Amino acid sequence: ARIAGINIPDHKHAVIALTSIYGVGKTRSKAILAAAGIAEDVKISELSEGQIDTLRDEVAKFVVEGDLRREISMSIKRLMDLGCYRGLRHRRGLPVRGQRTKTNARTRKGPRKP
Amino acid sequence: QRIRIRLKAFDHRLIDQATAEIVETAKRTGAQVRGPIPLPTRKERFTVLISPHVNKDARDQYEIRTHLRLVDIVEPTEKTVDALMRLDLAAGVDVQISL
Amino acid sequence: GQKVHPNGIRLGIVKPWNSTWFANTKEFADNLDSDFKVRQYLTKELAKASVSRIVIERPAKSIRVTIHTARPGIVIGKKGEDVEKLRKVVADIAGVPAQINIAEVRKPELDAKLVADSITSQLERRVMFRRAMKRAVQNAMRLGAKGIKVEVSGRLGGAEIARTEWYREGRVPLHTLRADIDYNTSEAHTTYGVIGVKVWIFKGEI
Amino acid sequence: RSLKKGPFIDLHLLKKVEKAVESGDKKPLRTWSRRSTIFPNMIGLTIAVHNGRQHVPVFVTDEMVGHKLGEFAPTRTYR
Amino acid sequence: PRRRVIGQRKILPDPKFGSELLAKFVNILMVDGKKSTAESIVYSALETLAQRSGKSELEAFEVALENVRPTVEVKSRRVGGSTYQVPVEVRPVRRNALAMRWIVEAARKRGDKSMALRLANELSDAAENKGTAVKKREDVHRMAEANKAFA
Amino acid sequence: AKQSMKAREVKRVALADKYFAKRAELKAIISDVNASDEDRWNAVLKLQTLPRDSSPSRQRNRCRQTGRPHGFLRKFGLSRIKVREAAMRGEIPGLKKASW
Amino acid sequence: NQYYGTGRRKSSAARVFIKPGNGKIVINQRSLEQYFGRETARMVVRQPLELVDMVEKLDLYITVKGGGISGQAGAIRHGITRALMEYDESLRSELRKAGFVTRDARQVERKKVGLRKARRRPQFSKR
RNA sequence: CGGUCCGGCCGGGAACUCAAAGGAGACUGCCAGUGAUAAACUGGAGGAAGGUGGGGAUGACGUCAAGUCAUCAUGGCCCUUACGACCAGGGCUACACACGUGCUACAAUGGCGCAUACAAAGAGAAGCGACCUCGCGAGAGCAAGCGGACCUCAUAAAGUGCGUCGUAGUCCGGAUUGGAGUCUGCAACUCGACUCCAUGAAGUCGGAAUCGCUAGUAAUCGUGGAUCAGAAUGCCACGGUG
Ligand SMILES: [Mg+2]
Ligand SMILES: [Mg+2]
Ligand SMILES: [Mg+2]
Ligand SMILES: [Mg+2]
Ligand SMILES: [Mg+2]
Ligand SMILES: [Mg+2]
Ligand SMILES: [Mg+2]
Repeated sequence: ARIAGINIPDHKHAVIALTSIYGVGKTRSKAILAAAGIAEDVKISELSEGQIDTLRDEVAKFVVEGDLRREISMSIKRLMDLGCYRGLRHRRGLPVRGQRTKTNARTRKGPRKP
Repeated sequence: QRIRIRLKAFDHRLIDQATAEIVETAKRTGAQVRGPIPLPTRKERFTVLISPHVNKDARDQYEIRTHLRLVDIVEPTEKTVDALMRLDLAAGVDVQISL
Repeated sequence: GQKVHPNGIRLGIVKPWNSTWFANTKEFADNLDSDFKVRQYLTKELAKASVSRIVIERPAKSIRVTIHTARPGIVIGKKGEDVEKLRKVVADIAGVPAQINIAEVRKPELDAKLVADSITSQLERRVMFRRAMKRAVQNAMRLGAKGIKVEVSGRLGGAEIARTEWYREGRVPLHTLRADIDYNTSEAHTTYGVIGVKVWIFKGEI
Repeated sequence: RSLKKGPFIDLHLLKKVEKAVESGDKKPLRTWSRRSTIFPNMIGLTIAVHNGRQHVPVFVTDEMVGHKLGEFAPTRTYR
Repeated sequence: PRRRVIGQRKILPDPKFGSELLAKFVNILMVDGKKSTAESIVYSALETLAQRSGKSELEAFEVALENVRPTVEVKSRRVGGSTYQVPVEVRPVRRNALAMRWIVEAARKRGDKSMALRLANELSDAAENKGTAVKKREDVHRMAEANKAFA
Repeated sequence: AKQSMKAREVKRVALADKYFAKRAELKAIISDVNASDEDRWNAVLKLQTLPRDSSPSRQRNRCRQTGRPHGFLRKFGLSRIKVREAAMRGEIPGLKKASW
Repeated sequence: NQYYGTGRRKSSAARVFIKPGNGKIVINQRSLEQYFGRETARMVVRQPLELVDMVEKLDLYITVKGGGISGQAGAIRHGITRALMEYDESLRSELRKAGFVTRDARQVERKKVGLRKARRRPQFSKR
């Protein structure tokens, strides 16, 4: 198995195997199998090359993997060069969405040091 | 048709005493009297802080019991309508007339 | 520790409400402020007229104020001279038409609010607090009170360190809900601050 | 962020942007309107946006359109 | 328990075999007040234990329980600043309660696929006396025989 | 509260019934009609020119005697302290200490 | 005439009607099996029909409102016993011994001010 | 019971569930043992309830110059073309850290999908807002009923049935961030709540130490309310299993 973004999906069920791609979650994976006419509870075994390429053509419609990674990074860098509040916070590695910094901001800040 | 009287009061030993007046006045002046029907009491509870500053666990808990009475008078006799209209009821009892 | 209001805890048990009207969530707030505004006017006006209690009921779209007083003659005036001028402005404050009733307070030395206001008016005349308290206790006991307690708090006699002093005679069972305990407050606005007066009068059980 | 039914802009600042187009670019536009959305008719102008004490001058660029004027004026000093 | 001398709450018997001892066991396993899911785990474990040990569902429980049941235990007591462990003979009621409690706790500490499988394999280990639960009775024994002088 | 803070509320009530009760509601319902005017309305702009204090959302519920902006109860129009004081004197009808 | 008995537990209220013949059980126009998905709840209503014999001796038309699974099942158990004493009255001795006549007065305790639950006190901190 | 659109829905029936006013009942009263023949305790009978049956309210004289002059009131002091007053923008939401109280987790007593049984207690006209229609959705348009045991918020969730995952940083866990939106409000940049799509941190059960709880309690599971234009993991209250 090999779909769009170089990655090799495991020999698990169709819906969870497609979530391995960066840019396809639960909703996209369900929509991709519904448009290609493949069952959700079927494994990679029995799924021949004729059924793989029809999913590859279906997943090609949305920006996934490296193509999506640079798209997310470009929007972060856009805010940064802009000089806006949102960009100053991506530059200072602190919570962007307005969250408190007095306490609990450890995901963005990273582990504490004395 | 039928005359529906809905009674509201915060005091129970005042609502059924003013209801006793309506039921007796109507059954004496000759009218078919359904009820007094005791409808559910609406208990509005209030929790207030007892201290002017701080002391969160220290509180006062109050309630306002709104007693409900339903008096249905089937026969709208002129002898009954005029007797009930010129009746002196407790000032703290609200009367709803439904035609 | 802290004691429960003796009047508040006995409401519905042996003590009546000072406001008996009914209102929905709609006009309940507006009626309560109107009640405060009418009580405020009358307490100021009839200050020397020995007012002990004010009862407010609202029959339909009207206001029925019952002034409990130890001096009804000064409240009523010359053949209703003073009742008419009070009713005219109570009707203005409330919005709805006014009716004023005058209830006579027979033995005022047995009325907590009138004992409290008497001690307060005395403290403002520069009377000795112990004398004012002892007289209040003696007068109530000789007139049939089953018990009496009088408290005076803060800067007693003009003292720098404030004290809480009390005189008790007879039975004052504050834990019996069945017990007729008439409790009221008053504040003496002295040249050296505020002196609080708390009076408890036991009149018997049931 | 807001309902698609009309972006927000202060009338006093909107008239100041109109007066700056016809009469030509002047000195920084002194405005306290931090809540106003940047329109395309602002690109090129210098808007002096308040921060609470001073008026931070911001050179309006094409990428700044849609964002609020208060995003380019830091309110809290942290060093 | 300073002045008040209380007894013990008599719980309703097992809905399957009418055993009061099994009702104590289902309650010990029970978590978050989920009795429905607690007896479901106990019955599935007993169904897989009796089948894989030669029937007698009540007797197969008793064989596993006889091995974990302790005879003596230590009681912490501070006489003169020092903490002495006094060995005390455990009552027949608590003898069973400790035996059941250690079975549930040892099955919880297992790495199997389900609690019904964890419980069954813990009862199988206890019947042949070679598990975490029988070692808890063993450690309790070594502690009692050590402080045998302060009895 | 301060006399000025109480006065600020009176102004906020007076302006609320003057505009945002009979005039500003007409231009807000108009700024919501999808069927009529989808670009040229100016109603969102003319709502700004109206006084700020005219909005009912700008009004703060305060104790009707003391002016306290905290611990307010709509049922009595008073703060928890002045609710208790009136309650204990039997000045709040039907209200007593509850237990269940 | 129908032999009646009221039964209740917690916030549940059950009405039990006794008529002789068969071993039928109808709860709120539904079957005993259809209403209760738990066999433990099914056995507690079968309990009064153990000491007092019944296989196909008497029918029962039952209706219950309020509470939950064990609340409703507990309420019916109390109702059957009250409808059984309505039929004989000499059955009291057997019904007392089992403890089915007793109304279980255990209601959920009110949440108290300053407490997280009815008794659960918020976590104490010394410093 | 009479009639069926198989809905208490309509005549009716006042039986029952329930509603809410009044009343009865439990007092160691009876029996037995222990105990100075006492007090009392223990056990048993009857009883729906048994030893203050369960829960609440109720907090003595006093203690800590304990808390509150920022609820209010008030002695004294201080400012009074300013410590007063009006306005816009900002701050109270900052962030190397430390502590206290919480929520959500680390999973198969569990996650997910479909199907489905059973509550209690509240709120509501400048309000709760059905049904219908549009949108994946938050919502939106249209528009009944209801100042309410009638109408509405509102589908209780745990549970049960079947199927799936199979001990994996996972179909566990949801932080963080990107893109697009919804609504309230003059106005959501600082700094609202919620939705859709994508992202998928830490965490595989917590050192020394430490807390709550004795029964319908703990534990767990949902539900409502006050404040409130909008803003609950807090608080107050409610029942389910147990
Ligand atoms: Mg993915
Ligand atoms: Mg002032
Ligand atoms: Mg506000
Ligand atoms: Mg009663
Ligand atoms: Mg007592
Ligand atoms: Mg998940
Ligand atoms: Mg205790």
